[PDB]
Amino acid sequence: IVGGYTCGANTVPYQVSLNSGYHFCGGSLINSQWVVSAAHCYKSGIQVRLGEDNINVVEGNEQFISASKSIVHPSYNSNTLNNDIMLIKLKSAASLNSRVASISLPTSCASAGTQCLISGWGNTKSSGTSYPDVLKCLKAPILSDSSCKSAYPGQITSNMFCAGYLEGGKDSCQGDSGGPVVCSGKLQGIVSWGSGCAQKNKPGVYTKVCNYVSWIKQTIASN
Ligand SMILES: NC(=[NH2+])c1ccsc1
Ligand SMILES: [Ca+2]
Repeated sequence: IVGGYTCGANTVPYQVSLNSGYHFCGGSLINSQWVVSAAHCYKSGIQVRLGEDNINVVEGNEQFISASKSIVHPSYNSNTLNNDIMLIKLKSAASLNSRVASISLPTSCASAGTQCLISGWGNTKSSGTSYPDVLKCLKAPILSDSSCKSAYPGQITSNMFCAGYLEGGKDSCQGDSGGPVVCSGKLQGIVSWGSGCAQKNKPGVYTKVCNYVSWIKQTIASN
């Protein structure tokens, strides 16, 4: 997260870290058995880390649970990042508490201008590299589809939306992928891609979760 702030320990209790020897992506807990992330975060051997604040220090509220299965969206296109969503099942159910909590799925899509909370452990610099140990947060509005498509001509599908600031300076970034965009208490986005980070006229691009609710519900009910 570039241009954000330190969230505070466990203030984003649905935020998970995906670990394969190291943190590599975020995700969102949607019930005690299932996490939503980005398809481009897929790999085998994922451990889900819940209740994290400092990802380099055991602080006492963590749960570390191996994935038993991953399901990449059937229409995921790795070239274009269309349908950049996957589901991860936990080998054992998480123990839900105030610091490890699920986030509700949308009952409809969110409007342009709605303010959202974006979070993760990704790079905090727009030029150069600095990774935080603690979770970072950014408040950012959903942008109009025209401003999104103008920024990324030929690259935006109806399964993507933009959020952030056209002036630059505030954005998600590498290492935040797969993590949440929460608006009005619902998981409306997944950190997906962008051009650099926090660059002018290049806002972040997010998977449009509201298009996937039926797929999510049916997939988790059958797996
Ligand atoms: N600029 C962004 N929002 C971004 C997200 C993942 S990699 C870059
Ligand atoms: Ca920790």
